[PDB]
Amino acid sequence: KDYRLTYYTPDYVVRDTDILAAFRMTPQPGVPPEECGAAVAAESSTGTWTTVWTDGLTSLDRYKGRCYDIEPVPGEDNQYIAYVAYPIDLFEEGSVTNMFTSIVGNVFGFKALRALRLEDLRIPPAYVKTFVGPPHGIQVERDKLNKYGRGLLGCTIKPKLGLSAKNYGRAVYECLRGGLDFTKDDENVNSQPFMRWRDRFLFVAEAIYKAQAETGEVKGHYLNATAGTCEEMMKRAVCAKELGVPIIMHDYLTGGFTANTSLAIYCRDNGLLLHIHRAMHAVIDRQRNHGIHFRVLAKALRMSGGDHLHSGTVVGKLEGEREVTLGFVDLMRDDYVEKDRSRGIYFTQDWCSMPGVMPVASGGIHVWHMPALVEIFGDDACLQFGGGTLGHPWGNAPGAAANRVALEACTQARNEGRDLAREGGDVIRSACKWSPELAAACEV
Amino acid sequence: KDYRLTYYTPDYVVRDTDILAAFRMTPQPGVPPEECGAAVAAESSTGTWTTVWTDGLTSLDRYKGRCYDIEPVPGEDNQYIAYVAYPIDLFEEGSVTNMFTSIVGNVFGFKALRALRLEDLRIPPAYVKTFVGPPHGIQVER
Amino acid sequence: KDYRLTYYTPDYVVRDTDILAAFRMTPQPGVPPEECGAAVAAESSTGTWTTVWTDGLTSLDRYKGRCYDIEPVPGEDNQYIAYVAYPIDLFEEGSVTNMFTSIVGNVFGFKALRALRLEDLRIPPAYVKTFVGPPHGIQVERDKLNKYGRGLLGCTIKPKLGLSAKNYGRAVYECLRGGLDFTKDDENVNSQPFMRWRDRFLFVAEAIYKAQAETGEVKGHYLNATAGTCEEMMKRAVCAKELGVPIIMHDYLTGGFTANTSLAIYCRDNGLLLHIHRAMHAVIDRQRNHGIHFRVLAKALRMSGGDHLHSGTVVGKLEGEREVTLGFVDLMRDDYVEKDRSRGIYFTQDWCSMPGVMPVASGGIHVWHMPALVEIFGDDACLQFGGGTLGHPWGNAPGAAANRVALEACTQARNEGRDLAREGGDVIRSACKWSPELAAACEV
Amino acid sequence: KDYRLTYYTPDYVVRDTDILAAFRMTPQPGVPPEECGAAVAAESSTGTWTTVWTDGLTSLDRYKGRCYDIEPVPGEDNQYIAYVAYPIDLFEEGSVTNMFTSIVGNVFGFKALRALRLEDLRIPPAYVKTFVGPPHGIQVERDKLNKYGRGLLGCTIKPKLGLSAKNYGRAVYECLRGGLDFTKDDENVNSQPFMRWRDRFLFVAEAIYKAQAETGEVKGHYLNATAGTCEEMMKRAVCAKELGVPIIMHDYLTGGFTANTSLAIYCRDNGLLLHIHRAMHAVIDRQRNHGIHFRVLAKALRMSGGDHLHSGTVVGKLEGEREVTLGFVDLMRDDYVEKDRSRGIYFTQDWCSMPGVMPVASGGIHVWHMPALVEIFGDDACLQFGGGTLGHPWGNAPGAAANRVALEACTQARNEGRDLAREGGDVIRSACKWSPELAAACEV
Amino acid sequence: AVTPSRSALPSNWKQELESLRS
Amino acid sequence: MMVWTPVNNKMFETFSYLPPLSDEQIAAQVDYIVANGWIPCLEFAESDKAYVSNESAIRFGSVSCLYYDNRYWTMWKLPMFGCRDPMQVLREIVACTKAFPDAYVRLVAFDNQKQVQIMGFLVQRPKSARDWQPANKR
Amino acid sequence: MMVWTPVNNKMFETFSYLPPLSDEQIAAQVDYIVANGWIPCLEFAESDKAYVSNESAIRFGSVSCLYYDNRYWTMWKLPMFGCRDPMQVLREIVACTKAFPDAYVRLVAFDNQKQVQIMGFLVQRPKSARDWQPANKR
Repeated sequence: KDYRLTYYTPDYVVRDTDILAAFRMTPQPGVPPEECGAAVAAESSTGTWTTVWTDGLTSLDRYKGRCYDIEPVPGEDNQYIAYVAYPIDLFEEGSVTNMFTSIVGNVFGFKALRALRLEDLRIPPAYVKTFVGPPHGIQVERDKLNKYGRGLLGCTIKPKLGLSAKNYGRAVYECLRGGLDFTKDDENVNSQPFMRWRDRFLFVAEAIYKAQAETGEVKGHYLNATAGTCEEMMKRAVCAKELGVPIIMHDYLTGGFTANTSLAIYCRDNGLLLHIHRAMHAVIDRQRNHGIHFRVLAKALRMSGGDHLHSGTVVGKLEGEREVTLGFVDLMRDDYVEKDRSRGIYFTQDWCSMPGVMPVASGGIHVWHMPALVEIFGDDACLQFGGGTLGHPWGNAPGAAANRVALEACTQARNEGRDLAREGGDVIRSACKWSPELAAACEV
Repeated sequence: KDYRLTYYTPDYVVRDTDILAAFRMTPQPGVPPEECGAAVAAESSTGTWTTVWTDGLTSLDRYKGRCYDIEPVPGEDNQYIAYVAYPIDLFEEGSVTNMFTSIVGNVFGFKALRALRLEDLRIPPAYVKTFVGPPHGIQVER
Repeated sequence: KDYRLTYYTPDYVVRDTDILAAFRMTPQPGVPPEECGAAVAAESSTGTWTTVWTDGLTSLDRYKGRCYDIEPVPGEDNQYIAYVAYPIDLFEEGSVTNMFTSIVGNVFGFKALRALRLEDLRIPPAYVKTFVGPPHGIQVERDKLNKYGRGLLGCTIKPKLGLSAKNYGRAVYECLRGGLDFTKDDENVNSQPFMRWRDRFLFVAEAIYKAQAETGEVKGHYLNATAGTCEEMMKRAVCAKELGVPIIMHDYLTGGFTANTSLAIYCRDNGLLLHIHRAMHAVIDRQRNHGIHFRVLAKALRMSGGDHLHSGTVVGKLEGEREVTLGFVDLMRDDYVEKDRSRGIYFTQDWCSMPGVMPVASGGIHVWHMPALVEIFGDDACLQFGGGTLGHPWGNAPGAAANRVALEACTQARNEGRDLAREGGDVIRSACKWSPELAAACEV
Repeated sequence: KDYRLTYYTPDYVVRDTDILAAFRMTPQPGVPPEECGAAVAAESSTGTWTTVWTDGLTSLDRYKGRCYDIEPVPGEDNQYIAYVAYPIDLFEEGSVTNMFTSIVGNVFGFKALRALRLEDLRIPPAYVKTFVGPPHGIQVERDKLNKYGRGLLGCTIKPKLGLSAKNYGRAVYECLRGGLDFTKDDENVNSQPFMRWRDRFLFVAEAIYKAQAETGEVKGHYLNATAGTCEEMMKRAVCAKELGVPIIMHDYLTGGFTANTSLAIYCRDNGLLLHIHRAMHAVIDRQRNHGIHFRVLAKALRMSGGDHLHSGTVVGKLEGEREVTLGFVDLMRDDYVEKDRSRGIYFTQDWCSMPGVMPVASGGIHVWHMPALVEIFGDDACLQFGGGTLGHPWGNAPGAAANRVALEACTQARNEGRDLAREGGDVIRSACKWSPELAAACEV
Repeated sequence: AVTPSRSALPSNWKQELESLRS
Repeated sequence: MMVWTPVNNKMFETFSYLPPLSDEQIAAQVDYIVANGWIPCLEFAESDKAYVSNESAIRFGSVSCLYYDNRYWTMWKLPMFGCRDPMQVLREIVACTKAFPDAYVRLVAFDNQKQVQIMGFLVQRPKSARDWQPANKR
Repeated sequence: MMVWTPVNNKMFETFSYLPPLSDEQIAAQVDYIVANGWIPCLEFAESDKAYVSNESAIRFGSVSCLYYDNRYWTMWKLPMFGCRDPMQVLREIVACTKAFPDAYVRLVAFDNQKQVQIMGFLVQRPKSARDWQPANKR
């Protein structure tokens, strides 16, 4: 337990099958960095002592994570990146639950540390292939939805008239009919006295099929399957299956990885798409000195399984916070991601043909952010509009139609070689001339 | 969304069936405590903006958590305890998952806050009785 | 056991989680009221003796109901209202069966009482939330049926030509096609040699869909699921599910609360509406001095679960008996009911968002009661016509059409601000001028 | 509907397959008895009117109950016995629920009646044979329990130290070890926060097997299976099966006939004995002028199925109330019961080899009632002691032993030809000489 | 439910409706 | 003795068994909506979308119970929040029927207290619809 | 305040909410296809096969989830391997519409690196189609 010469092994060669971790580490004053990195490597069975006590195990001889590198953090005075290798034999095949238990189960309480943040993980090809992963992934999703060459468009339903299931479905119909690909259960809407789940499912299925008959395009609504129990959760997933509807939704951090993986496997087995909402992520991922950075939680989700993932907004963020967001968006979507520190990517990640996950971006209040979103995300993203469609003065359907026109004109202009950073206002104003719905949204 | 007068209601009487929350709250400098307590009560659908944008909902008229009390933390200079009441109708009976989604789902990212800690919850008897709870408990176990 | 000082505790403060009971109590002559109230609170294990014998129990120290108030009944000389508080720990969560066993299981035989009637119960929010309750409730039902701003109209099928399943279905078709929302299995029609249930279900499903194709409105028939056994009952509920028909029916007092709650949960899980018939209620609820008042049995039903409940007629009743009926109609339908003695409501009842139940009223022989029914019940009720539709000289479909015209004209006149107590005859005669079906019903 | 001449058919010849009913009837003043008997036969679809309105049905043509005899009650001035015949085609085979629905579903509310009590039913052999009936019946029960030539003994468990499952089981074990055949869950003990059912079942199974190992006799405890739902009820019955324990319990009037019959069939299929508790019977059966006499409810139970039935006490009752009790005890137990008005038996009942049910009698506070109980009930009964065993000064096991000694000495004395009405005090005092436990119970 | 108090429509309401329909 | 006709005799729920409501009859219903604090809204559908149908059930398993297509109609503009005068609804009725002459038009009302649709009755039938009978439906 | 019409207002995915792309607009999209190394291909459908439908689901048990008929259209000739000049696509568009005047025509593009369809937008609506609105769809 934290001997520093057992666990800090700076000449260790990293194996291909090892799981690597990068911990941003804040030692207690007077505790040297090599002792802290070794302690995180060791996960000592004494977390309040901060010293070796019972030493010599068969859990600590060949099944030991080793701290193979400690680097200073530039501009910081008491922070270090400690790199820990874990042998693949430590981990239960296909269990995100067990990988977090092994890596983050205990060390965040260790008294020798003042603060500890888990920045990144290298998931080796040998571990990646044990996971079922996302039920469909971005490509299959586009083929099943028949939707190519633009972002997908969503909006959250917040009805003006009631939270009843019937009014909920009316609003779903009005948004979808106007041009949106998806609408979205709010993450807390599971099954309440004001709106029981099975009533919600039935009225949403009528709305989806009505807007689909009307538009001739495939339509969905993310039906929240998050439940108190695995059996209630599967009761909801089964209902969606039987309605023949395209997509369901789960809050993977509050339901849990064990339930999320069960659900993702049900969705693979029955062809449902799985939208993933990231409620409580800021409890864990917000503070720079402590917790688990979202890119790790996104990587976990890609392994546990989800076809879409709430990935934040880039509205109101500086260029450096935007570099970070684009880093984890690449980890979500791509097959191979190279080490890139300025994007916060600490490890080369090879997904080994595991399907990518579609990021879901909060678009802003209005449609003038459309050029920036298309330029930053590219086409493989859902843009969610929280009140673009509904702050529109003519109502949900023209608001949906205004978002769709703006997305499509920005897409057209991007393909024509125009610079959306410079000319995006000129693209929108030019589409306002022929679209009365977009012209009324820009009057706002 | 964070009007401060809709959501901060310091003369609200706490109902017996309400779920109460005590948030230790660290506002961004210059943001008054009543605006932050109200924002945590509201769980605004904009977490980057920290301002009202789309206001008037049936998710925000009777299904709203209300900040009914803000107290200073002794010895601290920028920390407050905000007390939030949530109506029991917000919550799925018997679902811990759904109670954390409703209470801690979004507000910890709100930009008007620098830091936010959830200290305590009052779970009312009307919500407690919807749960199966521990399989045996201490007595049965002994 | 009936010490009078242990159990009659008139300075007890009622807790919020307590279940309260109001017993109308008729003591044997010479037995003081405080001793009877205490005996009802105690449920002594000797019902013949009326005296303490074995005293000191852990079933009788903290799990004891306490008589906290005894009041005289005005105009009566030997009758009292005894108020009993029961701690919520006494009761199995979600089990109407167990609440009646705990409250009424033994006390009605106690020899110190000559007569005992249970008038009212206060069901606390902490107990209310343990119940699944009604599968849909009034609101959801109106959304699912697409029917707003008037009462629903039913009729019982009594065929003129046979009780065979095919003739039963012909009559269902003729009534529904003319304008009724629902028709109704008679409460004794379960599955007989003259008409086996599955044949009845199939022919009724053809009738419902025929009248629905013809009218373009949603139609139902209350298909009686009441059976000898839970397995047979669920066989019938499953058949209705598979026919895709909207509504089934149960006789909750003769089937039992255990079966009714099982059925109500099946109906919530499979989106069926549940009509509840109250056969044998008058065995229990009729005599003023003994039994269990219907408002308690209605409150029980709302907890056990039913979307509609037979609630009597108000034809032929005095204003005071009409005050009582409207009291329990509010307990059936509303979220919050205030204490109101003149309406027979002894306790403030907070349903804590448990969905309301639609009362089903017997309309009279004729259509001239329509203004009174609309004024008394308002829109949230089914009006059942026992021979309005079929005593009509032109047959079932014009009879249905005459009832629907009369309901709609009374609804129109009510919304226009007319006084249906005064002007209801003038509303009907004015609709007779343009409706030949209504004009022929009023010739009768 | 109540023509008086269609439905009152004094000339009618009762059929072998008819179900007969005897209603004690209290007409409203000025309403002739023949009109009331006919109205009860008719079960008119207007209960408020008391007059024919819609007349001519195929439900009123061949499936009509007929009133074939109206007889006045001697000593009463406004009460009559109306005899109604119902054709067997009216009834669902094997469904007590449906039998109750057809006979008592509606007529107790009829306005032409002031009061109505259902005294007796003649269940024909053709209807009797459609029922599964009691899982074992008295004879099968005695063979399975290996217990012959005396009453059985049981006690309800009321612990002095707690209502926890473990203390509940300690008291059971203690009661069973001293000599009792059975102990008894209280009728309200289903599954509460103070004692969850499965914990109760496990500790009672340890107690039963401990006392069985100790005594060498077969032992049971009536494990209450009464639940909110059929699924929960069957979860409990299945648990008892898997523990291999002999007997479970149901509260058939509060659970319901639909659940009771389901349970009785489970018990027949898995060899469990079924004890039946009659909680709420006095809501229905107590008032002479209104409700349903217990003998009908006992007959219903024998059809629905139960191996034991709570049958009251005969302590504190006059000879005439005892004659009634012995009447229904014969309907519970015997194969063929003859018409006997002074015992309240209005019809000859042929059970057609349906197994009898064992009555369960409340024994008194003490052991001096033992000679009367043995003389009145004979051997085929369980005598329940409510505090004989536990009001005993030396505790549960010597109290059980004192009850068993007294029962066995009274049985011995009865077989010897002694008159227990005269000599029963002399029998008990003579057994006190050699039994210290019985001598200490007598000291009380 | 409140008592529906009537609202006399504007004098040209019949006329206003007729012009609009055309 | 007359026969209620099964041919071309479709109904559209509340008030469809009355003669078509005149402008004064619509105005009086709107007064009932306004006095109660309710929110009027208009909805419309083409004849093929106007009445209940089962065509989406082809995609289902055994879950069609109380599912029906065409309960939802299409909203005309927005719920008239703060509507106090009935002449706005009457103007909007004319505007909807002018834009959609082949459409049925229904007037609905929402009660924001109970958060639920609380009225719905028809204000316009299209002349070109043969699905319904002009109150000589016998 | 205008109402988005539900009548005859069918959409055909990407770019269908824009005015119909002119020949210069199609040529500029083809330039985007060519520069990326993508393979253009044309597809066409008669109006009754143009938009998503559920009719095959009659044959199914409970597996209709994300199944829909008419996602596949019919290929016009072959994917234009080695297409570098946009005038070939414009010629093929004219040839397809000449052979099939009652057909919708869509231009798709395949990325042989990611081995997947990567674009699809409509280049021609048939005049005889009443299913769609000529951008006065309000």
